[PDB]
Amino acid sequence: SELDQLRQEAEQLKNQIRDARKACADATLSQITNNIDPVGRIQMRTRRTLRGHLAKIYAMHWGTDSRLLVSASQDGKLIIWDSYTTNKVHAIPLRSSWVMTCAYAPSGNYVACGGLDNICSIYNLKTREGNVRVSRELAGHTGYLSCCRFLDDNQIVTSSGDTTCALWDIETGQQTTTFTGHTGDVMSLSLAPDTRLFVSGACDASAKLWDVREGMCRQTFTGHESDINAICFFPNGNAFATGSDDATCRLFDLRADQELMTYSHDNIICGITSVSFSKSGRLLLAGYDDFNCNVWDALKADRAGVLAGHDNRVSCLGVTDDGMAVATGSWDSFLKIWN
Amino acid sequence: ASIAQARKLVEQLKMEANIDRIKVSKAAADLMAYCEAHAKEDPLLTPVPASENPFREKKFFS
Amino acid sequence: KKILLPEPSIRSVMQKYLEDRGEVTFEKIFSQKLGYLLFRDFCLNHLEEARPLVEFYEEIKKYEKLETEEERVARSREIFDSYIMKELLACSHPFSKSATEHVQGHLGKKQVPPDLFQPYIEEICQNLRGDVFQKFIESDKFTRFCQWKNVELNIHLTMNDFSVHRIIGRGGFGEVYGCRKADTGKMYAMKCLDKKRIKMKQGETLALNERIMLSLVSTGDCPFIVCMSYAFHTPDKLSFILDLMNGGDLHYHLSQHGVFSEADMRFYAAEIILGLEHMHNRFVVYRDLKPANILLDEHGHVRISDLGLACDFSKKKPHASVGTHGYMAPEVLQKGVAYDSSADWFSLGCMLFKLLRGHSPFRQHKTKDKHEIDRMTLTMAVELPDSFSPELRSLLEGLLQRDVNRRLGCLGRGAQEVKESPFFRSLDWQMVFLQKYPPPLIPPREVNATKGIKLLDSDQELYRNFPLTISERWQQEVAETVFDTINAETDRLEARKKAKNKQLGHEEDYALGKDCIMHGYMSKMGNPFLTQWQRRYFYLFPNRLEWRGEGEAPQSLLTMEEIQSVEETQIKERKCLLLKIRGGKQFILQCDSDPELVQWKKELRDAYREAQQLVQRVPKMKNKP
Ligand SMILES: CC1=C(C(=O)Nc2ccc3n[nH]cc3c2)[C@H](c2ccc(F)cc2)NC(=O)N1
Repeated sequence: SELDQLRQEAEQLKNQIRDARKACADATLSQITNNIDPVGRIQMRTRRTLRGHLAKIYAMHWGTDSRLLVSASQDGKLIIWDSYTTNKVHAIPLRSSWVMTCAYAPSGNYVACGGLDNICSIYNLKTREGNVRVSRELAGHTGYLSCCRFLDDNQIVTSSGDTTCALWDIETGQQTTTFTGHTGDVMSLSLAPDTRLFVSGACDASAKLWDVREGMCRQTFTGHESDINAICFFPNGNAFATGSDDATCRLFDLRADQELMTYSHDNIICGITSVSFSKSGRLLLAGYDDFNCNVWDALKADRAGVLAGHDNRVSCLGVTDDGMAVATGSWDSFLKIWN
Repeated sequence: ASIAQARKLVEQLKMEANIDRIKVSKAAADLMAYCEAHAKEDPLLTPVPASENPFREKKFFS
Repeated sequence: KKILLPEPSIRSVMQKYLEDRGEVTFEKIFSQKLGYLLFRDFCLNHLEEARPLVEFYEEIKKYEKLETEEERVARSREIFDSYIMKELLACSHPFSKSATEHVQGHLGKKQVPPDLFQPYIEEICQNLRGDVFQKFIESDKFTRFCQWKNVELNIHLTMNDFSVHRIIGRGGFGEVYGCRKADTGKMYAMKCLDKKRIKMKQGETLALNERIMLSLVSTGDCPFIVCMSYAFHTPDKLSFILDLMNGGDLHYHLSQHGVFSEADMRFYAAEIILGLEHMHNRFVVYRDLKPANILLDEHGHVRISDLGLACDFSKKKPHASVGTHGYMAPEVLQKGVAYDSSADWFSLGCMLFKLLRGHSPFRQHKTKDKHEIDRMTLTMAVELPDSFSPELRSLLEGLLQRDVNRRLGCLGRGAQEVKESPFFRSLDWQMVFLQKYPPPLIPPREVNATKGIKLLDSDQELYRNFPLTISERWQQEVAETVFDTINAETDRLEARKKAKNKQLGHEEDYALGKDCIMHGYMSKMGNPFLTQWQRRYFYLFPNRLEWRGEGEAPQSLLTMEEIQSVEETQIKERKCLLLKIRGGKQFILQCDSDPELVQWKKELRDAYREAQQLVQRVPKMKNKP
């Protein structure tokens, strides 16, 4: 029967892929990097403490200008902060309280948030008379919005608990392309620096590479024993790191089509909420549910430093484009800045 | 359940299976090389003076 | 002292509150005096589509009250011409084909009931229902309705609400007082029963029943029965607020006037009949019918009073033997013998005799024998004195008939039968009802007409359903007294605060354009030991509860995740809410009124429950290990 046969031969293709992968595992990254000098201890301290949100912070993002950064909280608002002075450029009350994610556009002219409303709302920061309207409400997902990132002011990519991601046209409102394949709630994405590719991570504990323009999935990365909550590209766009409920982070290379490195200790049991890379790719920053952010050596997998002033979960983080700083965001209602 | 949807799985697995992969050693070396090449322009990695740091003792901005 | 209305902000909570009870409908609102008055102030004054539809309604109402035909024929020409024929010529009549024709037929035939316009009533109402209703709800007339409703629903009377005067009756288990309700200045009677002096006689049932009975009857405004507007108690007494009758009882007047002529008795009979009609329409036989239980107002008009021994035959008929001896019908006295209204006809019969002749008919030689006054009632036609007219006789004949087969009132159409008695040929019962007949007796101006015992837990439980307010009476009280003058002051006060905010700048309410479920004023508690209760404006969202004081944004909140339980609790005897929080912490809130408390509870419980089932499903939001 044909229904049997197509399952049979998907099983056989799966093996073809595992084998093809092992044929390239001629060495590991640890072997390769055994030589270079360690990073020493990375010692950052809280520079700024950003105070304002009245409940948990669930997400944050920095502007390309390395200074303003937007955040979303269970207090049903976004705040756009100037990190330099701690001042609030804007304070946006949202129409739905159940917000989970946010973004700052490349230009810094728009921001975007969503949540259980199942909509990506785009907020024009810079209006006809210095106000802040909702400019658009992108509706079409049939489940909660989990992440979103602008490619530029006219397009954007989203990820959803309906297990798909999507490409939208902002002027028209349209769901241009959709990206199916994941069998569970998609939880995060990251755009490659060249914006022709993004990866998603999901509650199926697979993670996937997609071509924007073609609408297809090129590659699928398994290995985690549990939900992948977070994901970020290595700055050269040839690899990415994931963070998961299994208390590990992992580094996957694209061209070798497989994992290269796991990041972990027996001393760390909680799940990872978030991840970023220092400007060089050399450090891997991760936020944990035990309240701390761990700073890992990306190349040697050792554990270099810890950022630890937070009385609840670190739920999100990011590093500036200029590399000067790291923002951490917490369930304890504050963002801190680290440098 | 669906025949359409199994046909579709397999065609996807074919895309995934017919890519050009490279040696992991080459892959990892290419990465190590990235990190050295930019190690000097990464503030978290190297210690910069206050006068190049927006956040330390600094008062004055736009 | 006076009635203060809750702020307009109260609308958020009452509207959900009424909505939960289906009470936000044209039907339910239109048929309440204050709802009515607010709807009409809206339509007539602030909405041009709606004005006519209501003037038309109103004119018809004045037309149902027109007394004659000659009054009628006239007005129903103007009403046609004005509110219809004008429209017809301009194509614009928003009514049926049938309706319109159904009126014009009764005109060209000059045969004009008081209902002509009834096909129109229905349709004015269809025309007002739905769409027009909708704008009224959006208007601040419905906000005003919510303010009066809030006061209604928060009534908790005590002696103190009353300015209490001379005693105007003593009897049974207490006393009656003239009194004035401070709020509105309304004069009332206050019948006060001593709970103890009750237990002593295991009389509790009777005390309760009066209350139950009063409530079946006190709707409709009957002019010929003493009716109730509130009931409340204290730990020692029960109180009924009642129609004021400071004119004394017949039993007493009789003893001072001496016997009445047929003419003078006809007057009382007629009012009394009509009272009985009312009660009998609601399946209540009065049973203790007699001069002492008929009362005079200041002008000499009369009301049936004291419904203790009265009872309901709606579902099941009494057969028991209660009344005053010398006025009980046969079927009553006989145990094992069921009955309905009938006894009251007999008792009427008995009573009227008494007003003519100074004694009960079955009480000759001033006897007391209780068993033999009963004998004379069974097989025995009563001999009616030589001085009684032919028509009086046929009446009493009808009313005293040993058998109910053949008694007047018990042959199919109640009341009506007795009204057709040619004893009353001379009278017009519409005019009786309007109290237009001069009464024969005008009370001159005043009338005068042990304890080892304890009170347990399980005594006061008998009284737990006793307090009560009658919406219809309260609205009526208010509508005739302070409503216009309060709406006025209130209007002015709100437009100060609002027009002053046009200066200050508290100018773009925080709930608008979000997902707020409810908002309003509550008082949270800071330090117990300082009677610190800080009053804040709270907004409830689907996943938190924000609040603030004057001037600021909200500085503080509580999330629905954090809330474990919500309970009612007692503090220095006002009811508060107790939210227990996850840190083993607490959070107390006092509401300003019953419905506000009732609602804040239903919504807090709903919201914390849903939000927790929600977050549970969202991987990023839930608590993991
Ligand atoms: C009908 C009757 C009494 C009575 O009910 N009097 C009333 C009752 C209601 C009244 N409203 N305004 C004056 C009133 C006077 C008076 C009475 C009854 C019960 C009481 F608790 C107090 C007074 N004594 C009596 O023999 N018969």
